[PDB]
Amino acid sequence: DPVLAETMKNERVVQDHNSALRGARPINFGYLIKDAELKLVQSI
Amino acid sequence: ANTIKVEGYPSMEWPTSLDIPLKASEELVGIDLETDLPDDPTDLKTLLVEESSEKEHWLTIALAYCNHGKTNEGIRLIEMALDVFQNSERASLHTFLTWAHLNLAKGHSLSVETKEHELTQAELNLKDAIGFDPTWIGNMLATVELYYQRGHYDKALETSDLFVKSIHAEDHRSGRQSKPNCLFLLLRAKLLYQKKNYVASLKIFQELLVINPVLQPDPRIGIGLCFWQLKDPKMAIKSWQRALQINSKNTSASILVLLGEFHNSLTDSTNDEVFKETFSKALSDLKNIFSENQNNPVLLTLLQTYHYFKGDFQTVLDIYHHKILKMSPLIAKTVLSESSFWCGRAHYALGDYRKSFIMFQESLKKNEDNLMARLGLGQTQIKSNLLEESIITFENLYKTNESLQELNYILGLLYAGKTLDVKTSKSIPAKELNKLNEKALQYLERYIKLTVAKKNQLIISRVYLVISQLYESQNQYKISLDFLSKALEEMEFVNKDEVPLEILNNLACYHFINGDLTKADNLFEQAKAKNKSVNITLEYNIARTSEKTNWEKSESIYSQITSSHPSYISARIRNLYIKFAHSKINDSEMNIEINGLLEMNKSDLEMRSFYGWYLKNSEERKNSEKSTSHNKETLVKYNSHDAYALISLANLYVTIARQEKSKHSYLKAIQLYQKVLQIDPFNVFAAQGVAIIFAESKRLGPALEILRKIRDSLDNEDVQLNLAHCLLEMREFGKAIENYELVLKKFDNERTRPHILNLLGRAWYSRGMKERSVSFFQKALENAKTALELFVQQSAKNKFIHSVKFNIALLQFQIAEDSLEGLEEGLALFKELNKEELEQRIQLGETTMKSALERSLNEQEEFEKD
Amino acid sequence: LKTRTKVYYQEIQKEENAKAKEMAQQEKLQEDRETKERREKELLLAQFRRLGGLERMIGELDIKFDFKF
Amino acid sequence: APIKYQNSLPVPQLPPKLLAYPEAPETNPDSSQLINSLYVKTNISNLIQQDEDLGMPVDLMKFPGLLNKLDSKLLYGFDNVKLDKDDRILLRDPRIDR
Repeated sequence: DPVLAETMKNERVVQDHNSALRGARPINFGYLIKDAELKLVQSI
Repeated sequence: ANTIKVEGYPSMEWPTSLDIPLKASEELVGIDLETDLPDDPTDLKTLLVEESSEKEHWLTIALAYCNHGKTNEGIRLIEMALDVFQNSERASLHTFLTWAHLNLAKGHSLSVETKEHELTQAELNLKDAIGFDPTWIGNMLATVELYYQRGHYDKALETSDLFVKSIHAEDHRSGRQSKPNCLFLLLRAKLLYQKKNYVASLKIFQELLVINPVLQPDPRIGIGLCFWQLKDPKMAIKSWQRALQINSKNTSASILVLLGEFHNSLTDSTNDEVFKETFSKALSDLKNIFSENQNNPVLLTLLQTYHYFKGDFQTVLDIYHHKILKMSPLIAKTVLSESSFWCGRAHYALGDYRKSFIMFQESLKKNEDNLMARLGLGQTQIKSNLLEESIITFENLYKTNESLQELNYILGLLYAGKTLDVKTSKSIPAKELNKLNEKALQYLERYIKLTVAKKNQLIISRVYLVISQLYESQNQYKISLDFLSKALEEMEFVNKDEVPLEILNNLACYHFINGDLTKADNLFEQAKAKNKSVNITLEYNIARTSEKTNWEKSESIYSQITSSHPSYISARIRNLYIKFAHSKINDSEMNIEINGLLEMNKSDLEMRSFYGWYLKNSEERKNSEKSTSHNKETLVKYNSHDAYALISLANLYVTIARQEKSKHSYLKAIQLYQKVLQIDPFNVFAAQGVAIIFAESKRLGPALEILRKIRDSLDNEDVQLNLAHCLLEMREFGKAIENYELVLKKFDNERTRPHILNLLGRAWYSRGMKERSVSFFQKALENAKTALELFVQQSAKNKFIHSVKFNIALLQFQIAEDSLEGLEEGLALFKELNKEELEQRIQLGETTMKSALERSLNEQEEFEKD
Repeated sequence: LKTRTKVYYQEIQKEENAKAKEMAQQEKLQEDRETKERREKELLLAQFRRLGGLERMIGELDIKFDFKF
Repeated sequence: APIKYQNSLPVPQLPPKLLAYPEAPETNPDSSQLINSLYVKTNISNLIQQDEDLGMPVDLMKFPGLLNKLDSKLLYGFDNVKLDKDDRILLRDPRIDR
């Protein structure tokens, strides 16, 4: 399907499926790794 | 009228009649210099030799000859007096011959050999005259003028200053006052203009007006030149207009007025109506002035510009190669540079970039400050795949032309196109990539600043598109959308219908990303109105934009995309989903089709995601065997850190973790949560799984905080239900209940209304059990009733029917504390539920409760009586 | 150096400079205003003054030459 | 009801596709229209100087009495000329509209 190949070559992606996850707004969550690792290694 | 004539001003007009005395006193032979001049100077030479005529009569008649356009005839006539007058009487004759040969070497209707011959004859007669009378000002002025005409400008200035010094000294020695010599002042002002000292030359050219407003060479030409070079075109054009008004036969003044007409037509015009006639008058004047000055390089270059703007590129090349190139050594370097610039423009428009490069290079060789020629050279470098070379050219131009709007636009587009290239992202580190993006934004935003400051000029609408692309690459959707909108406005604020298809489509995609799909469908259809590829693309976009309203309008477009182009993966995924979630399918023909689509595009990831969602989310494949196998397969022997499938694996592994290997599985899930949080902190679902693990194992303090934060981005029913779960576990009811009604009004999920009503029974359990409450218990019971109804109606026969029924039984029992009627229904349902001790308690409690409630009711009726 | 030529030139220079500077000052504030600015928005929508318009307009011109080159 | 936390991943949301822009050769950096936009501003200035003589040829054949009667009186101008207003405005300094 060559016309479809032209379609594909003329198409950009606004959000791949990982980008789709985050939602309507962005929350930092950069502290979550630190706090989670600490609290769950205290239980370790 | 080759002489300045103004009412009230002096006049430097020659005696129009000369009468010669006859030898021995019949002293009236009239010779009228306009009319009675023989075309053969020998006829008057005989008269002059006969009557022993004076030397000045010879000179006077020869000057009258030369001032009528017959310089060769007068030259001959004085050359005939050279062998008559002899020995120091011929000094003034040599001065006249010097100046006449100087006049003959003035014009581009000449040759290099002819000009050299006339200049050499001039300086030869000058040597002869200096031999006799070296201090007569005619010879000194001829010296300085010869130096000027041979290009030796600072040497001429040196000798002119020395001559002025000597004259001042001689006059100061003899007590007489030195008046300014207008010719020395003129020469000095021209030499200073050559020195690029425009202010001093302007002052001299202005003082010459006061000393003599009739001076031919009109100083006004020079004051206009200096006004122009000092960035005052108005007064320059005014002075040239004055010079033409004073002598309508001055051709330099007319050509300057013509250039000024072109300039004013291009700048002062406020609309195309005024411009098309001002420029037309300029072109007609150009034609007329050209018809008798066909060797004029300025007029020829003007013709070149016109024919370029007319599309006649061959005539530009012809003017260059057939007129200018032949008289090339005789014309000034700047005019040559501009004509070569126009030849190069013609080459550039014809696609010949080698010749255009050569021509712009020649133009720069003749005038390095030819700004537009350097721009053409940079554009030729762009065309010749010399990108970095063009950027070097433009950035070197930027040091002096920092506020040039077109140059900022060019450099910004260049840097942006370099930034949006994949090769450069592969070749250089990321920080350099972002510095490049920043530099492109720098140039483009400075261009926008410069163009808005001059509120008369229109913005090139593309710069906003490029800024939006630059911000889009960095996932800053907000600024990109704002710049795309700003481009749409200005784009539609000129030519209201020709906006490119892609602007409305991409704006609609952005409006789909954030907010509802009302304007997105509008823009998608406006793009559909105005290429086979665009049809498929925006048809998928419209079908994807309707999945919330007229779901079945989406189904049809999806089918006909698949009914004619059965290889668009997104169309098939979304189609199977939409009609699946709209219930035009059974679980078997899903699998088949989905499996057909699964291992069709087996290897890569998007389809797989949908595959995972099928198994996990709704029908048959909840069994984890396939899930483990395939959601691992997404990561087996690939390096993919991708978030969806590995997060599914992690969280559905912690679902199994729900007992030393339980510790094992919990720490595995925590590990994977951290790992996926590393690559993307904004991954809301990883933080939500961490809130789950925090909330599950009795650390429901920070978990509620994390969930409260998560709801600021995610707004699904799932995470909010999770929120309301942790609040019931942690504390009292309103935080728990307040969120369950908000769950129900989040989505029309008929399965989660079941999911809601049992834990709603729990929520009203906890606080009617805090203390006896007879008004709240009944609405608790109502919610539990709706629970059991929703569980009996559906094809769901889980533990839910049993448990829902009991919770209602306990609600009935506690409400009996139309009271007896609910009590009887409670007895009935608890008998239907008939562990052992509980049902024997039920027997004794029926015996107690039915009678005791009848007692309470009769007591209540008796006290209602009174 | 106190000649009538120098002094005359300098005082005419002074007078014309003063006149022109004062005229430039009073131009934008008072001389031409009251919605004539928005007629200069017509100048904004000019074809010859925007991209590609110079050729187009010049193409529309009826006058042309009889070439000899 | 039991408590059971579910990190329900979203549906593989592939939103509408974007379209790349077509050719705009008039607005590319290699466009001659930029040079024409510049021409509208600085158009004919490299032409005001017509020759090295600056349009002001020195003749000496325009001063009566000079080249014939050896009377160099007209090279020193005239006395008490009262310039017209057009010639007097020309005497002012440049760029005075600032």
